[PDB]
Amino acid sequence: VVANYENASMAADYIKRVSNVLPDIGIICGSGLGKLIEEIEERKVIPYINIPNFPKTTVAGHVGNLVLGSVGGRKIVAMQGRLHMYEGYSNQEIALPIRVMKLLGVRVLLITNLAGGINRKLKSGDFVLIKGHINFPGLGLNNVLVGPNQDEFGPRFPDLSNAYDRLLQQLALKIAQENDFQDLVHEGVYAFNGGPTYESPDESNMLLKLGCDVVGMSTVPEVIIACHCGIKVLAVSLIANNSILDAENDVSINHEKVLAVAEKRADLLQMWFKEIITRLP
Amino acid sequence: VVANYENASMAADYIKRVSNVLPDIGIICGSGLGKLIEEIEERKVIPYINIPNFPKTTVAGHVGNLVLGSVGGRKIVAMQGRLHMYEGYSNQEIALPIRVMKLLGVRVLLITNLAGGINRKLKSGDFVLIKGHINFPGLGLNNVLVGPNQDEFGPRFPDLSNAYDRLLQQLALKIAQENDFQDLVHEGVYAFNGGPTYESPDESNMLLKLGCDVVGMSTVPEVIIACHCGIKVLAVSLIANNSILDAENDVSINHEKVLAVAEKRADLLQMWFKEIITRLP
Amino acid sequence: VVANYENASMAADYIKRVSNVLPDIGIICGSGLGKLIEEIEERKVIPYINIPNFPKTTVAGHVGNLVLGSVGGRKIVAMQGRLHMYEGYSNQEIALPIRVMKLLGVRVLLITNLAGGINRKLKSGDFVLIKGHINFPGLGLNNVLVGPNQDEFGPRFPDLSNAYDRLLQQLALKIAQENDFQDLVHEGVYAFNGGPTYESPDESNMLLKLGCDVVGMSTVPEVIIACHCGIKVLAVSLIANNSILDAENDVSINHEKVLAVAEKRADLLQMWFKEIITRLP
Repeated sequence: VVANYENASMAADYIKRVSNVLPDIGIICGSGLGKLIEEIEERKVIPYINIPNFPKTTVAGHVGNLVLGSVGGRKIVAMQGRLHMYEGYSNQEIALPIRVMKLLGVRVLLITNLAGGINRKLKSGDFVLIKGHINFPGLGLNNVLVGPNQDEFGPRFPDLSNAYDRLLQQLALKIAQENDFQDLVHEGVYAFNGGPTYESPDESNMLLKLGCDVVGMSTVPEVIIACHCGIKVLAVSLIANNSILDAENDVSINHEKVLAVAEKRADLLQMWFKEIITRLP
Repeated sequence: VVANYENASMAADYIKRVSNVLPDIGIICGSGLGKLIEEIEERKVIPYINIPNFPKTTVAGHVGNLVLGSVGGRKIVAMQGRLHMYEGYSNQEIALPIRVMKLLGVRVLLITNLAGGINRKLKSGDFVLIKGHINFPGLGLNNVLVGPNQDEFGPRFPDLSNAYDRLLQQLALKIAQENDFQDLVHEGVYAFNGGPTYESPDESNMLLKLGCDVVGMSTVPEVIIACHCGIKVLAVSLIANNSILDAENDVSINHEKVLAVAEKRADLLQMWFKEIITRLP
Repeated sequence: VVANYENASMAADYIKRVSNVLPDIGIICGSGLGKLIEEIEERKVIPYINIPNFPKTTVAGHVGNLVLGSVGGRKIVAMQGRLHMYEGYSNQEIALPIRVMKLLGVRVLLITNLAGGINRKLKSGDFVLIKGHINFPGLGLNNVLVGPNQDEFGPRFPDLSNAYDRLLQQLALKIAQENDFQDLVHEGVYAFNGGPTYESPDESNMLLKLGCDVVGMSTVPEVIIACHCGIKVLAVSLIANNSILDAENDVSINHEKVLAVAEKRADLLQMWFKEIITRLP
């Protein structure tokens, strides 16, 4: 199924008929970072399998729902169960849910992920406000926009220089300062490793040379689809480890360690994103 | 349809039957840089849709013709409407028209494109004679030659060290000197960004570190197919902007700005390529 | 055909029924480096075309057999005819034979390849014990593990920090010292160029900047599948040329030159790998 105007329209029509919510904010949350979704008020849960044209997710399994409702007095739509390109989903499957958000009225998209630290200032449990990216898939002919352009959504050749909104980064930092956790908050450049293997020790060393601050396996595809259709983005990485220190000390990384860092920071991140939503212009 | 010997032969047979021209030079022109094609003498226009085994181009639309005739006393074939990999065309679709040129008798291929400047010496409106490349798709398993080798055209493992003919570069520069525009002409290394998003500010900074002079979304696939089958190549980039300066000043780039630079340099480039064709050994 | 537990099991069942050998060591040999396979004792040759679910290899042609038997008193299985990703084989086709090795009982995989030298210490005819890698396909969304995870074989997110076993590297070097050829043996980082074009001169210069010691078109996919399912790996490159020196002197490389270096070192490499097999813990 192509992520075109007609197919996105049919999905949006279904959602409007069952939910009654017209959202202007969308959220996509990293693994272990989804508690805010469970606290959406007056919520409507819409399984992906019930939505016309949504991608089939039964091979990977686990949860896959759109959740609409209110947070901090604002109307939101959340993806509960994220689609990642290392799972084998196509460009069209990743793009369709973001283009549905656009047709529903979304103007701002808030994203979190788990990532490895490259910059030597970064420690496990730190946050990074993403200010730019290095898209290895895109340089290598696997950009999320390879294919015919869908002209109703945006231009053939997008400019990404303002993909990460500067005022949203400033608001996130201001809230951290108000609650005395600004010592955990950095800014940086995100390298997209297609995955699903963690970056090797020698890949980490290369990324240091190339000016990358953090590395992960998500986020950039959704940012590009959002920027193409005019949705503003804030993206925040939670640092699971420093891959450069681990390489120098011969220390390993695993998904269990990543999820334990997520559990340690989950409540703080939930409160931070609730306040960002409340305060958005 | 595979870009094999039998399929290329059937296309070549059709073209010979309708055009009567046996070309020894081929041309592929960048967007806004195609006026020379309209001035081919005693011309025969052959739509792609009429040629056996040529790729289907109706989803993208717009023009798609082969044009044969004479320029400066030499017999040429031009592609009018270029196939780009960011549109979703396969390796086989890109390769077939170049292999048809080979079977028609083409010995030299002349190429122009629009590109972004990385080297700090480069300004909008400058030209770059390409002397080498960094092929991010090829390093990343998206080389145009991935697939079975077509042995009638060339070897399993080509060497690209002489892909950009040195004497053709020297002739192009000599003509610029004769007409007092050599101050616009540089040489450099071309980075292939698969596209269709412009290189991000942080990607531009990375390319500076890695020794790239210019960046664009075309040219390298055709160069590789030509080199594989023994066709000599001259490739020239027209610089639309300096991406490093734009990153330092927070200035944007768009396709409209690119096309306006093309219009400013179109007549000079047309005259330059007509004289190169006339003077080729 | 997916490289899943049921499909690998059916292939393993066939092999057990015809061969009677339960191997604990697997070998994959580079082009021109396969003489050791012909000297396996009490050998059973099983063509790929006869094994349920093995990939079809008739388009490329040439040899394709599994060979089981004894070397130096140990039970081994060899791939005779290697599957390379530049030929167009999918992730699933590359992975299935390694996962069959796992189900047959393989605990150690020994690999050789031909490569180009980047580090200035490396000369034609030298050997490099691989200690890490830079996987350009994997960074660019063409990792061999892209797709659903096969949970019976390994985790969704593997760590590659110990993919190249340190004690196997030490044993290989010790044997070289015992036979007075340690002056030919180096260690280094392997860059995976998807291929099939040799790295361009400007690509070689980039790899020097990024800390790569050698470059080739194989090995990394098999290493990743082996590491995912818990098989230890030793990987050795034979250096065909120094690509940096060749770029500085404008000297070409071709497959004929590569095969002549292979012939010069074939007997030494055969004897070295026979002794490694004999001495493995």
